[PDB]
Amino acid sequence: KQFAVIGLGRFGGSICKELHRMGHEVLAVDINEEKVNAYASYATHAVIANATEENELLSLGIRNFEYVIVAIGANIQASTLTTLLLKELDIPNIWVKAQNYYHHKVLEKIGADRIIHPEKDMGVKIAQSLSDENVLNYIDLSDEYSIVELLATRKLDSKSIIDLNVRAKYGCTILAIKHHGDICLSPAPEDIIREQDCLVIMGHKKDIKRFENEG
Amino acid sequence: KQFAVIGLGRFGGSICKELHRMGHEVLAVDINEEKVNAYASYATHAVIANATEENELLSLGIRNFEYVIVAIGANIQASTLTTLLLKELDIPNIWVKAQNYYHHKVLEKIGADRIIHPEKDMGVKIAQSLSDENVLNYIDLSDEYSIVELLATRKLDSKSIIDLNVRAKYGCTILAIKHHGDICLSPAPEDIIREQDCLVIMGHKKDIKRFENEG
Amino acid sequence: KQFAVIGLGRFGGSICKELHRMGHEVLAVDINEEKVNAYASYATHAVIANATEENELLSLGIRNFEYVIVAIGANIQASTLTTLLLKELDIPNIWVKAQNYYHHKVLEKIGADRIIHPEKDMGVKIAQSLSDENVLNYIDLSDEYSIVELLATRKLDSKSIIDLNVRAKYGCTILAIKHHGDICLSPAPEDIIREQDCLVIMGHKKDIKRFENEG
Amino acid sequence: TPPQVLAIGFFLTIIIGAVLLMLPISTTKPLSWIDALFTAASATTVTGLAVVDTGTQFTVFGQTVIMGLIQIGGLGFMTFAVLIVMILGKKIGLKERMLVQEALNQPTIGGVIGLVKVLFLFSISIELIAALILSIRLVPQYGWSSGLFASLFHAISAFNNAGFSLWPDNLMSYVGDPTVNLVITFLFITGGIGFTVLFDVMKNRRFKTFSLHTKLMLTGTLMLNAIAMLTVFILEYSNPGTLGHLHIVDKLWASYFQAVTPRTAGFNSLDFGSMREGTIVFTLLLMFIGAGSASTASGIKLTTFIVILTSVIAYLRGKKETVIFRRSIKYPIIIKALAVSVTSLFIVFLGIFALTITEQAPFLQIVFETFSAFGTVGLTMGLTPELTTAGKCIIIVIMFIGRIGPLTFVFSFAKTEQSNIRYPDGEVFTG
Amino acid sequence: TPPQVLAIGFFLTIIIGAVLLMLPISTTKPLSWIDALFTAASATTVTGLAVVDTGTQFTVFGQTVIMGLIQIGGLGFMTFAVLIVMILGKKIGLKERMLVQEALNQPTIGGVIGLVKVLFLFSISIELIAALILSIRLVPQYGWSSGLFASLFHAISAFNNAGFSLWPDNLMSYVGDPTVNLVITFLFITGGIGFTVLFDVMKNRRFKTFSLHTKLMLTGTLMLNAIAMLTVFILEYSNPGTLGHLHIVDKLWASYFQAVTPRTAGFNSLDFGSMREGTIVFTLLLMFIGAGSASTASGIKLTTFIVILTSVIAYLRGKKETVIFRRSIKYPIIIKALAVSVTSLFIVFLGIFALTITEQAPFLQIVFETFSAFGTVGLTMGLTPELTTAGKCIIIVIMFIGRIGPLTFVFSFAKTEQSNIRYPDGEVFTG
Ligand SMILES: Nc1ncnc2c1ncn2[C@@H]1O[C@H](COP(=O)(O)OP(=O)(O)OP(=O)(O)O)[C@@H](O)[C@H]1O
Ligand SMILES: Nc1ncnc2c1ncn2[C@@H]1O[C@H](COP(=O)(O)OP(=O)(O)OP(=O)(O)O)[C@@H](O)[C@H]1O
Ligand SMILES: Nc1ncnc2c1ncn2[C@@H]1O[C@H](COP(=O)(O)OP(=O)(O)OP(=O)(O)O)[C@@H](O)[C@H]1O
Ligand SMILES: [K+]
Ligand SMILES: [K+]
Ligand code: NA
Ligand code: NA
Repeated sequence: KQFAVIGLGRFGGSICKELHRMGHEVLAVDINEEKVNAYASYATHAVIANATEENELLSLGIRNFEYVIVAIGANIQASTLTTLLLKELDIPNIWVKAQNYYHHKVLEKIGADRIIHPEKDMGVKIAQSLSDENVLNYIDLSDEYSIVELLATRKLDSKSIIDLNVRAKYGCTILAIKHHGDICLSPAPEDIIREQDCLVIMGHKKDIKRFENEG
Repeated sequence: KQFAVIGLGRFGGSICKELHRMGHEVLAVDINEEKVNAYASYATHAVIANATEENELLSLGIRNFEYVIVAIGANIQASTLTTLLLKELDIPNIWVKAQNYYHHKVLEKIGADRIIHPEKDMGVKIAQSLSDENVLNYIDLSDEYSIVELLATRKLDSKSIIDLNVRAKYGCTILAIKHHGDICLSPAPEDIIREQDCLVIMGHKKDIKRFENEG
Repeated sequence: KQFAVIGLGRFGGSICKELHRMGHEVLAVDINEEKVNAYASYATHAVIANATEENELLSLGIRNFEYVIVAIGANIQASTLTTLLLKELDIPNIWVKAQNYYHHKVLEKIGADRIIHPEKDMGVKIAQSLSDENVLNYIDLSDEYSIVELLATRKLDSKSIIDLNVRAKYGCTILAIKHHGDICLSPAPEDIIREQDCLVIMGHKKDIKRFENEG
Repeated sequence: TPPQVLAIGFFLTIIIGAVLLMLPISTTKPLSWIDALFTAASATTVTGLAVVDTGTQFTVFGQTVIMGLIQIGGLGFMTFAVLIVMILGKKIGLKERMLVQEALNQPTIGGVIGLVKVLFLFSISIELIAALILSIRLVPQYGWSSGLFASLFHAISAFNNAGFSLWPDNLMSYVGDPTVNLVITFLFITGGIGFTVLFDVMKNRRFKTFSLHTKLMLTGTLMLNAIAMLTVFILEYSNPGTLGHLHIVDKLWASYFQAVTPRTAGFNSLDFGSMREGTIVFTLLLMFIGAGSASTASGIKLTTFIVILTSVIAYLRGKKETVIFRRSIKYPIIIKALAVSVTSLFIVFLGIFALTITEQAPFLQIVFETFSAFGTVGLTMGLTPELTTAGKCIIIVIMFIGRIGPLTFVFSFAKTEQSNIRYPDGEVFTG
Repeated sequence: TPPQVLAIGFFLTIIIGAVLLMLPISTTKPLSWIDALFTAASATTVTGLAVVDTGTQFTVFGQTVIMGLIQIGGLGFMTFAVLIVMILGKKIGLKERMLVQEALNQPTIGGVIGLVKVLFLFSISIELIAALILSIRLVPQYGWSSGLFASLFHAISAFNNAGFSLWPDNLMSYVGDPTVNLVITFLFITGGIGFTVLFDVMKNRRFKTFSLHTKLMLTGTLMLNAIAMLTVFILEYSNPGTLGHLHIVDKLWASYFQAVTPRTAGFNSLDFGSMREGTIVFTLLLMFIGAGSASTASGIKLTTFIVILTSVIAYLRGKKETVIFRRSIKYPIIIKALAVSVTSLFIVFLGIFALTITEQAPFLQIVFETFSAFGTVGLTMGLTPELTTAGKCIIIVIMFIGRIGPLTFVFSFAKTEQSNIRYPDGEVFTG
């Protein structure tokens, strides 16, 4: 797999550094000279180029990349023109970072395979942690079911798993308990719940909220 | 014929590409480096130069060109100083793209052989198509007579030329009828008028409008 | 005589071109690259330098010039700092172009040998020609006496010098009469005054105005 | 493509000239196919290297073909191409004007057609006058039939920086003659100073009005000939083979002649094979440098040598820019001079490397022959008649690239691809 | 002044070494003042040119002084200066750190004191190991008293790129020996690759993490030795004097050894005086290029040659910048490489010009001696014993400038005056 990342910002530069860490061939393209010099050591190849130009895009050998990530999310004109060129060049996978709702609609029309909202998705996840401080990290399996990594309270100290009627009353299944950097995978009844550490739970979205308030 | 086009914009770059397509020697002059690099392949010779400078203008051999087109229509100072230099250099034909009414008056004073308003002429032609959707393209022979390429309506379907009394009542002559990419030059009575395709007509400006409303 | 002109503007560039025409060694100094390239052929030596810097000023050999003209009249900080350096370097003659009344007072304090107001002096001379269209060019010998090059009117046609009682009544002396590109130096009585051509007169400032109104 | 027209057109004149010299009419003796090709190439490249003697091998018609190749090659292929089009009445287009810009090494197409009119009219005028001046000397010695032709041949040969001579001794019988020395040295000095330099002196009669290039050529040539005249006179004063059995007046003429002839005429008054090794070393640097960008000379030009030398001295003195005659020199001028000098040394190195493999000759003669062939000088130490069939083919390639220039030869087969992309800076220690 | 300290300090080691070699204790035979000065200069400049045989003229104490001058000269004057200050306990100041930056040709003073600790510890470690490996061969042939000293002398000589040998035949008796060939070639290849290159390989074990300079030296040396090995083997295969009366295994060893020894060790296994002229021409280039900016070699460096060559090819291909290994090269890097190459050729040209006036020798031997002396290689064709008193003084100047570098020698006596003024652009035709 050969990856090309166009636009070395906070979001684009993180993809370059992570893919280079995993041992992947990454082409880092940016119009800024200082950005390319900073990410020259964090990419297989770093080029100072304008992606809105077809002649400069063909000089990179961009047709040899299966995945191209257009991480420009503040210039709609630069973002939409780039993916119009890549779609014309028959790139199998174009992932674009969008800015707002209207930018999302343009990229969907001109054939962007996946459209990403990094700050919008994180802001929704952060606002869930602000509203309820008991949660630490959650993953939405669907619109009604989710896996929530809860934080243990003071009332849950010295409590066994069989004491908590999550399976019967709340209809939720405890998945894993982490104690002081040691994680217990699929605990069996019964285990004593320690102080304020991680507690992974799975259930309906409304059912987990009932467990937090009651227990 | 040797042509020089000064200013590679939307209007100037179109003259360079069209004259180069027809097989003409075109000199493309622009002050922008990126514009010259883009039109280097679409011109016989492309130079990065400032046309307001006499020394740079004489380095191009501009005295060897019969036609010079000054396609700068947003910088009045650059446009008027260029044609003042070319008039001083005794260029036989200087065609200048103007911006407004006052720019047109300056270029007429300093000796511009032909003054062009590309957006103003197109806006008048477009507004004729907006006002009456039956017309497609027209050419003004004079202030009272024009050739209008009409669009066939539903009431004109299955109608013969002799049925339409354009020659007698409206005083208009049908010139050519185009059917599905096939154009009939000077049709003879009588031909069946098909569905919504081109229909070229010639007559007085007020007489064609009567034909559209009545038929 | 070696002259240095600092600041190649409309006023400074005219001194460089005129002194170079007369056959003088002129050093043209300007902070603008384009100004120096334009006046490289009109000066013996043209240097791109900042005159407010003592190190750059000493690199020019500015101590070898008897006359230095600081023709900067829109930047008071650049103008006053330059002449402070030249006064410290013991330049015998520093001529500075001023901007307003307050700039004139600063340069007088820091030791400018001659202070020049080019636009202010021309505006006063132009306004004299606007107020009275009979005058063409005048030179103020003093605050009450001047030499005025008048323009002949229609009433002065076919008139002899002895007919005009300028010597007796007006107390003014006719100096020279120019007829169609031919100038008569110190005409003798009597000469016929032709149509609207030059007529040099000398007298009191109030006495010439009486001659214009009466004759 | 403008460099491709120059390479194709200049190579075709070698083939056309080789056929004409190989005809039985043009020669008195049978001539080899390689020797006919070498003589034709040595004429259109205007070098002067002769395997066979020009006077004996060729007839009067054969020497007339030599004069045609010298005149065509000396002024350039595209110089006469414009004249033919102008005579026929066809107007010069923009495409035809770009060829003249490339042939004359001009930066702009501004007033380049009018330069060809000036340089062609000046060439025929000064060769006709110099033939008349040489006629007062060559006619009482060789009659009217041969005296007039010898003056006409040598005026064209000297002005175009050829070095061809009809006599078996290349100007070795006129060491002390001021008539032959002054006229011939006036020809290749003015003919090699540059067509742009000559046009500037004609229109401007004051030195302060000259351009930077004109002031460099006038001052650079005067200083370079002064150093060369002192070097040859001092080194060869006690030499018994050359400059030893001569009067003090004759020593000054031969020292002056040998100071100016390596750039790039290739005439001689003393035998280069009997000179000391010290003078030959100085002559190789001398004939590695030519004269004039648009002239009849070759090699790296005098302005290329001055630009590189001043750029280094400015760096060694800590200066941030190259300044000659109180004028800054931009980066594109420096890199073009860098490309000319490096490519020329690479081709000369390959020529010396290829000749040592093939030819069994002393090393000093091999180096002297390669610098003379590449600079199109034509001075020999006694190697050109001794070259093998493979050795002559190497010199023909060297003379061809030397006359057309290393840059225009490479641009013929090097396609240019434009890329606006850039790369991050890398640090490499080049101490 | 940092270039002035290097020039003064490096010259004082010649004077100190000349006195020590001139003492009756250090020599078995009377020695001339010029020969003592030449031997001392050939050791601190680490060239290896010997008028007199090292084994016979000098005693064991005299050869110990040679090892001291080779070690001091090979690693640099300021390398041991920092060690003395560190041992005494005095801290290294900013002024003392700027001298190390100039001596090591570094662009920044970031981590330059720690580099000296690495390169000195690596030098003594690898010379001690290589002496032990050479001890298994030199001891059964020369006993314990001389076998241990011969291995210690040659390990220091080979690592520092000296070429000094105790035996009358400089490694000509070990043509087919894999023990002497592999160990010695491993020393000057690694000792000449660069101290910065070695430090990068030690701390980074993956090629993609190397810097641009390290990747240039590793790939450039491998490609240059491959071309040189093919050139020597093909050209000298049929030569009766060298590489003719040898087995196929022995031909591969001698071709490999002579491919790597001109940069810049100067050892040999075949006689260079009996080689063909074609191989000598290719070695002249070969030993005009050194290896490593901060190493024990001299001449123009391998990175200087690559930077200039790539800059020209980029110009010929129409590219607007010099790109090697997908990294752009800035203008200051190009102009520094331009100044090194032009100044080096000017000094070599003056050396050849001065030697031809003084020495009565074949021209090929004079050119070979000057390139060998300037690059501090030490290969001879049979001229160094035949040099006159004036000829030896020219070589000492050439060896001195070659080791210290042309740039640092000029910066000693060229005062730098800073001027911020600029000049209008001038157009000069450099075609
Ligand atoms: N046409 C272009 N071609 C290539 N790179 C570009 C182009 N236009 C902008 N960039 C670069 O893309 C990068 C990211 O774009 P930008 O900063 O506008 O978006 P952003 O949404 O604010 O970024 P982020 O949130 O990832 O920091 C910048 O480094 C910018 O220089
Ligand atoms: N002095 C000049 N000399 C040459 N070219 C110039 C000069 N000034 C402007 N140009 C170029 O002329 C071109 C057209 O001018 P400009 O964009 O100002 O006019 P416009 O009326 O907006 O153009 P258009 O409608 O054709 O797009 C531009 O590419 C601009 O860079
Ligand atoms: N510090 C400086 N050193 C040298 N030249 C300078 C400096 N500052 C300004 N100049 C140059 O001086 C010239 C004249 O100055 P400026 O244009 O500010 O004055 P001005 O009164 O408007 O000029 P003018 O009426 O003569 O046109 C300009 O070309 C400007 O670039
Ligand atoms: K010649
Ligand atoms: K050595
Ligand atoms: Na952001
Ligand atoms: Na003003």
